[PDB]
Amino acid sequence: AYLSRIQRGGHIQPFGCTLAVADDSSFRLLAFSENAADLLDLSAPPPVSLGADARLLFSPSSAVLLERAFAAREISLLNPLWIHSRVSSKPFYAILHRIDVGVVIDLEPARTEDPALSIAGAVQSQKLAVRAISRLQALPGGDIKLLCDTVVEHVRELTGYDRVMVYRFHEDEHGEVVAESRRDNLEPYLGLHYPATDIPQASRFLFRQNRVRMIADCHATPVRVIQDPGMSQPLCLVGSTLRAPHGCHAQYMANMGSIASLVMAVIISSAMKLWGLVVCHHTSPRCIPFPLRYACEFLMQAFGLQLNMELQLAH
Ligand SMILES: *[C@H](C)[C@H]1/C(=C/c2[nH]c(/C=C3N=C(/C=C4\NC(=O)C(C=C)=C4C)C(C)=C\3CCC(=O)O)c(CCC(=O)O)c2C)NC(=O)[C@@H]1C
Repeated sequence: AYLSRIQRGGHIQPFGCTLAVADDSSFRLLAFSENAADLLDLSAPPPVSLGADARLLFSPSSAVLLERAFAAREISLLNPLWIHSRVSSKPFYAILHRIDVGVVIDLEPARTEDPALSIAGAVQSQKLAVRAISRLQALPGGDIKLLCDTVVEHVRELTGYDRVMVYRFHEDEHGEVVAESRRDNLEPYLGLHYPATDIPQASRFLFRQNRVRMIADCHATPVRVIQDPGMSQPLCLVGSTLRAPHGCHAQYMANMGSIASLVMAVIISSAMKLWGLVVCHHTSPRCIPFPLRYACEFLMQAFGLQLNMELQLAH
């Protein structure tokens, strides 16, 4: 059951919306989350319709960015786009990736400043991460616990999550919280052990390709994807920033009091291995912007390399 449900579960989180777009320069809509028109401020077919031109959802200037982005040799290099809904001029980060049927566009509301205040957030993010990487590189060697303690302190500073932990997989695949930074009125999870089966093999496997996963609100009602009747299976959402969590895990989050989460792979060699996760929790809803998630992502690559070095060294 799990892998196909996670890969093609037909649902996204309601803080954003998702389009699937033809990859042939027509920009025809192949699919859209049912909330797309509402989130785009779009109350003779409606602009959010199967086969309609996705470019006509956005300002004319936005459309020109989508064309370059789709035409580029490597789509991820322009992520995220800064674009505007046609009618309302509502701004979004657009994150684009390719799948079997076309291009998936994840649309995350940006919180409206001027573009220079917008640039300052993104700038400070990328530099906050290089700073955290160099603070890790400044650490004396042969001390993994100190490396882990430092990562959680920086990640908490960056993200503002109530709780940030390093979760290490033991050989038998059960996990242990081996480092923790949290606001001091929260019960610590540091030193707690959790069964292997809390994180199915499918979830652990997917973290190799999908290194960063954010859930805004475990209680939010997952949003259905409307798709072309010609598509023979549910849209591949495995790479979506907005993919809705499996119902079991949504309930696990609510039982744990983690209303919001940010979870990130710790990758090493062995032959690349998932050694652990950096797990972030919030006791209320939270969805930090993409550029800050991108920052953590390259911090976690950096963390992974230093960690692997310190390992393959006892080895
Ligand atoms: C449901 C019957 C079973 C189940 C399924 C399940 N679990 C996940 C994913 C995760 N589980 C996590 C567990 C923890 N989070 C913590 O903070 C701690 C401990 C302090 C644990 C042990 C984590 C992390 C994940 C990753 C989630 C993420 O944010 O990506 C999934 C996959 C959900 C998805 O949609 O990707 C599933 C199906 N969990 C259970 O407890 C029961 C047995």
